[PDB]
Amino acid sequence: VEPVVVIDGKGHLVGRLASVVAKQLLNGQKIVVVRAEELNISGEFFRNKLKYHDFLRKATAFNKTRGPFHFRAPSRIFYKALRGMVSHKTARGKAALERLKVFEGIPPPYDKKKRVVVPQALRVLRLKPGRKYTTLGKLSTSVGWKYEDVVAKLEAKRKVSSAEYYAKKRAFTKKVASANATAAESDVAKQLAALGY
Amino acid sequence: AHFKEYQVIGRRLPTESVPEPKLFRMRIFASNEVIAKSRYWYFLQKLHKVKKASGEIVSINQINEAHPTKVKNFGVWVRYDSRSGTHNMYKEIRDVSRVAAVETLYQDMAARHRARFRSIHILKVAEIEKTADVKRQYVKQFLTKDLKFPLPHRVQKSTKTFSYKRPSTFY
Amino acid sequence: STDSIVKASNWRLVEVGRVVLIKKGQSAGKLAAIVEIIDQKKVLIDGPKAGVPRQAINLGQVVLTPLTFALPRGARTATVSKKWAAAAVCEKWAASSWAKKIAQRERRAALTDFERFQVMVLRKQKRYTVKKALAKA
Amino acid sequence: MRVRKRQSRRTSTKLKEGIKKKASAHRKKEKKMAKK
Amino acid sequence: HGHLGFLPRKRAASIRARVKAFPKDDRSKPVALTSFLGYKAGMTTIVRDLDRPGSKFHKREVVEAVTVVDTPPVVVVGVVGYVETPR
Amino acid sequence: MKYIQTEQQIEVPEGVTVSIKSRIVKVVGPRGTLTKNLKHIDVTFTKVNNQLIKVAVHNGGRKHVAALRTVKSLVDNMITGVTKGYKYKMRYVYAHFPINVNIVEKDGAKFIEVRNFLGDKKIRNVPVRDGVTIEFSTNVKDEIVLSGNSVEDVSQNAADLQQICRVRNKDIRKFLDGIYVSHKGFITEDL
RNA sequence: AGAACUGGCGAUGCGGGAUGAACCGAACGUAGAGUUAAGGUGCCGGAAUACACGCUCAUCAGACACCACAAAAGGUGUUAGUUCAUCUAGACAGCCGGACGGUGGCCAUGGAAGUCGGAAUCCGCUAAGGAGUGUGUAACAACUCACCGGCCGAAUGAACUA
RNA sequence: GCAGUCAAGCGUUCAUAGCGACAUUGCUUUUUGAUUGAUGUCGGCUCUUCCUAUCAUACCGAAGCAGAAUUCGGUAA
RNA sequence: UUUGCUCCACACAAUAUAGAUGGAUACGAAUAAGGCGUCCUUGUGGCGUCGCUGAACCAUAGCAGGCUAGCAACGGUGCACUUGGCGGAAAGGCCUUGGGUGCUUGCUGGCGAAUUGCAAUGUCAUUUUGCGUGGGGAUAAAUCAUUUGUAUACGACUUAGA
Repeated sequence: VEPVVVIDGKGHLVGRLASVVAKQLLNGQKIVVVRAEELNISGEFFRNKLKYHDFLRKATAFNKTRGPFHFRAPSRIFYKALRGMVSHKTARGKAALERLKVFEGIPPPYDKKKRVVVPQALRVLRLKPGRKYTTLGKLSTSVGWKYEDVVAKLEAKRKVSSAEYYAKKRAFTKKVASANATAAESDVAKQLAALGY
Repeated sequence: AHFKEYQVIGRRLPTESVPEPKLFRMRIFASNEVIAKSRYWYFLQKLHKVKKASGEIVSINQINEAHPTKVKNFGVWVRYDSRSGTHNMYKEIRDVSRVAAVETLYQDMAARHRARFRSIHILKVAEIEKTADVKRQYVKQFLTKDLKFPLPHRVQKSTKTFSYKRPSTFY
Repeated sequence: STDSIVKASNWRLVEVGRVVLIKKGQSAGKLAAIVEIIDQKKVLIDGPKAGVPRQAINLGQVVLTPLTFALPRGARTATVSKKWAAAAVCEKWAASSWAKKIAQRERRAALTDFERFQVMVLRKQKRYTVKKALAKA
Repeated sequence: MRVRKRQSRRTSTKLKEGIKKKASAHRKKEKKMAKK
Repeated sequence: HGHLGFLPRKRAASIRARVKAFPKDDRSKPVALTSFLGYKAGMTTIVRDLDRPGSKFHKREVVEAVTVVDTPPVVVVGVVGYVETPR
Repeated sequence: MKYIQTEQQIEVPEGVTVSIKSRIVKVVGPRGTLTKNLKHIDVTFTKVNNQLIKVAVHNGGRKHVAALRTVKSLVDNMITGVTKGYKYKMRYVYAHFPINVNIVEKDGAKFIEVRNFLGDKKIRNVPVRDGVTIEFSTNVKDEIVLSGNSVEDVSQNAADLQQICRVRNKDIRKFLDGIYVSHKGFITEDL
């Protein structure tokens, strides 16, 4: 219902998230996916790496600059999975893809917005315990992505700042909770509680 | 489907100088009486060469479970056909009714031995009165004093596409 | 100070006497008692006070509550009712934040348009008082 | 890490119909040899 | 034919070729320039008195072609800072 | 058979304390502290007293119950290492070229340096893992002692030392030179 | 392959099988509303990321032509069964004991003592102990397992079927 | 390959109504280690790319593999 | 180049919008675990409490929101300014200081609304481009042509020239 929906991609299964995002974009919702380096794929790391290497060997023989472009970054791997689920060669598909942004980490301005999750795509809710799974950052770094460390350092800095913000918010929440607990005995409090509030 | 148990009593076709045929009775688990009667004719012919025209069904009743809400251990003897020969199987099913146990058995046969309703014949369903008479450990396991177990990793159903908090699998 | 510490998990257990809340079907939103354990996924429950028929139910249809009481295994419906009233299960349920949250959801669903207007007015008044207090302290 | 070629699971119409004919012929010969 | 790593055989975008990799930095060392600019000014020949143990030309003199690069000192006129990004 | 519950016991002697939280295990005994991150296993830990700890798997399959006993044995090894330690004795033997083994310090770290193995001009360096101390046996010929709280560290150090002196492109029937684990025991051997 | 019958196609559009001569539905005036066939319902793409019970983890699974070819089998993967068995007058696994006497049986060998070789493989005492299951010595010896006992306590093993 | 030999198993259950995995006579053939090439409408060069069923180079496993050299095998284009 | 160019304010035009119609409402990590509160001998600590959906929370009354009289409190909030910081991942935003200026539905009053005729989006958002006013600001280059040869099929490239 929001004008823009920001999905924290951490702990999501790539294909189920891609299916959800594709339907939302086609239905007209603006979506920003952050932390694409923390997406999961079910199956062993060696298996998913083998699948990527098969993708890598696919190329146009007489001119490689024409063949499939193998993007290494996690955001681009997710974008590929999504474009496969959109009819991207039509004007409607292009307009749908114009409604999507995908990022590694959480850069500005989304680092101060609310992030949501997609429960039907969450690894902890979908995969059975004991099943091996792959992380997109490791897969990307093994296939040639070169910014894993930079993103990790930036995310550590963001987490430090976010922890400070949350400490201040926790203090203010405690103060407001006390101010409301001192008002639980009033006539307005009794009337509101009778009405359910 | 949702199974019912039918008692089916049939006999030979009466003729001249032929009174009192052999009243063959059977207990058939089926979704409805039409299927129960077809199954009865099939099993009658398999038991002995009695065609449908050579016979007549004199009775068919629905048998309800006597104590439908009492938990009972059932031993089920069956035999089923495959590409190989017919096989005989013994199974133990803990349930509150014979129809529930029979439905469980049909689903288990489909899941394990790829067999179907037309391939399974239910020889006998009997409640095992004594605890000590059970054999299968997947049934004997639920018979211990003060049984307790948790349900780890609870997965909650979500109605909406987006959730505004990480979910907990606690229970 | 030489005592070993192992953190424990307060898992709700499937056991005879455990109180469950039914969430789908005829008796959704009603309490029942686990009377027997049929298998890993089915239990025989019985909800005589709230009107739940004695039945075999998949554990997917109910949610375990943090309430338990002493119940003999395989107890019949009248015995379940006696133990239920003796253990005062309905009071234990009504005294919790979960049941109170359910009651609040139902009441808010039942509010009239005039009453939603009244709620807005009262919230503005309480807000005024509380903001004044927060600024003071 | 030189990943080799993988066999295609996309079935061709020619192979599918040839297999259908093979199965029919197999059944007819099974009946004839059971008679013999 | 040809080394496929030097494709495409197109004209350089500039007359001054770009330095695409500087030496890996070591912060403990003093501040130094990694590179310098000069103008190529012909070649000539030298006689070098070789000291190379193991060689057949150890303790013997060889004649080598050399290049002379005219390098008047460069003038420092600015500084630019770079930040690393996920891009 | 998909058992409802499976349990294993872990005994705790009178001197050691075990802290477990979210499947991180810290064992603190007379001789120090060990820490094991077991979050790759799916088990539940409980205690009834200060002497016994249960490890349980609920509704597990064959592989799950296979990991259960492994978890118990790993915690047992941590307890043993923190109470009695581990001592691996290795012997090096040669025919002609005497193997020279020293403890050197290269780049601020401990290395076992091996010189003149089969007459090699190559220097072999085996980094000493942290927590294991290297000694040379008294009144014993060509014996090196590796002692530590972590059996994993000690055994891997001994394995590294044994593998670094492999014989290449020769007959192992004829050429017997190498460093071999002579014995494995504890740091306390009262009886 | 040779016959005979009956269908399909030819002169034939439409729904479905991603696609298509012989596959699954259904045959056609122009329209509106409703319901369906075959086939489907994560997204492409209209339609349950429905409900339920099981199975499977593949270092290029599978999502099919199959009552077809590679297909006869191999596997210390996993599940469920059938028939044999042993078992608290003690099962399986482990430790510790015993594992004896003629006798170093008989023939060729420098030697060969259970264990380089060829022939019956015997008799006694036994809880139980092969004229020996393997390593091992020049021959021995030593260990070992076949078998029996003590130890603690509880079900275990084998062969087949899917 | 031919005939067999028994059968691991199977054959509507049926041992020689009948099949049948895996294993065992004789061949150009005589012993002591003697003398006893095809291809005509294809073929050249150059030259690109791909496969691996690897000749060489890299790393391993085994073998009376002393050393040297070699043999067989594994990964590997 | 007959005040050309550019940044502010109001004042009207034209433009076209993959699609405003209360608010995109900020810990991190785990899930065989956590959040919040409290306490201590300060940690993998003790106790209490919470989840079982955002069904929330905040906002939310007034001509699409007018004009006035008071009460209580000195809170809430907007606008033009100001103090002091902080944020470089794409910072372009967050927080704070002080005074001024309005509103206040926290409470009580007093006037207005009609006729859009029984509904008709019944026009309230924001992109850009021009024209007019009054408030300021700054006073270049590139190309051809000529020329060089570190370049060159033509383009292009590279030099030089008040």
